[PDB]
Amino acid sequence: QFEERHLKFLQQLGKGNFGSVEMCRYDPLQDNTGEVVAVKKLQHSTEEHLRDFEREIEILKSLQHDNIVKYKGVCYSAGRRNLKLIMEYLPYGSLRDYLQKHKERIDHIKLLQYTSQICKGMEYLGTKRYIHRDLATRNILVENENRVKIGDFGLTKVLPQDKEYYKVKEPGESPIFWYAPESLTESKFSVASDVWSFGVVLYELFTYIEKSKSPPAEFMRMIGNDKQGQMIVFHLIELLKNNGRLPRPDGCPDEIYMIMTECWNNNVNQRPSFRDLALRVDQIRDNMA
Ligand SMILES: N#CC[C@H](C1CCCC1)n1cc(-c2nc(Nc3ccc(C4CCNCC4)cc3)nc3[nH]ccc23)cn1
Repeated sequence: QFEERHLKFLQQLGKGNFGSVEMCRYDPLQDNTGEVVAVKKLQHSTEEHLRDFEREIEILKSLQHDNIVKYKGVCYSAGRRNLKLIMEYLPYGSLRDYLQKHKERIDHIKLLQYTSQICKGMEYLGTKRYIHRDLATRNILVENENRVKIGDFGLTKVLPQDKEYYKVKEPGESPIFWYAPESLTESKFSVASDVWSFGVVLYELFTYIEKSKSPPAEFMRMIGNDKQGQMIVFHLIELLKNNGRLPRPDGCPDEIYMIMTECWNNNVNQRPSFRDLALRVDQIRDNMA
């Protein structure tokens, strides 16, 4: 519905592994009346990458929720190459950088607001039987001081109807420090692995993205910085299956840390649901207020 002719490049907004996102201005009248949108593009167009990008586009088109980034349209050439996804432009960027540059104005009540918003978005994803597979603060965008949104779905898969997990291993490497143990060992991805990752997101939020306190830093100072290559993953595996966990972040109440640890249960069936998480987080936020 968008013609590439009229898309005017302004700057680059974010760079991931198979594509990137540009701030551009859709201005068909050529008078700077058009609106500023975000455009996700591909860095290499294989047909594997093209088919997965199309599946992701149709996934995002099927979503509507106040904590999901808004699909706007598609744009292409010549042909059916150069595929580009148009989305609403969120002007405060990723939650990672926003929180790392405003750490002195975001108290625990606002972090709990963000947390409950993420949980509502994730539950909405689950009702459609989608597995996000990449829940992290770098993948959360900020609409304003009171609203955040899940903003990338490049790894999201739909569950088959007879099973509740999804087995997939991608080429290249993976954000293994957000991954549940069953996703490192058997490549199984489900709602419960998304709950593990959300526990990690909670940890991130309450570290305020301190650089020494990142999950990679903490995990590889727990296993030793001498490990390299595949062995890293291996050691991580055993560390997690001996109940080694990320430490409680500085200033984080024990109620929150216990939510985190309950989402890091090794038994994949003893993890909380996103609705139970939203309930507990809302009750804590109400006790603080
Ligand atoms: N999730 C997610 C990650 C995703 C990556 C791209 C490919 C995969 C990972 N990624 C999505 C956006 C993005 N950013 C905005 N706003 C916005 C963004 C950045 C700034 C910076 C602030 C400081 N100064 C320089 C600009 C300001 C405003 N809006 C958006 N809509 C849809 C996406 C999107 C950016 N990276």
